Amino acid sequence: ASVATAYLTLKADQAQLQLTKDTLGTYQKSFDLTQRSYDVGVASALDLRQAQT
Amino acid sequence: ILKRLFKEGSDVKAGQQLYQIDPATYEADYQSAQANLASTQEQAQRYKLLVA
Repeated sequence: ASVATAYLTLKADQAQLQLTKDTLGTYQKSFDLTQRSYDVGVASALDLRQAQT
Repeated sequence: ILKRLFKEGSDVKAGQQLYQIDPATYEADYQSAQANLASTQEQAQRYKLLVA
């Protein structure tokens, strides 16, 4: 029972790791667009600091 | 009329100005239009450079 629960938590936690890597990708793309709109001048620096947080 | 500009009885080219009616209440509409043009060029330029 303990080896089975360890393997199931290992598979589920590396799936969780993959989904957090994908959310990191989407947040990085959103900060890339906010830094792009900050250079041009549409977005103020408050939206840039919110995307950076 | 602020000023008469043509020499009377002289030959006139097509497009030459003749008078100067008071431009007071009309320069204040040109500034009101030019200000909104200077603000709405920025929307078009920012978004044209940013849609890419």
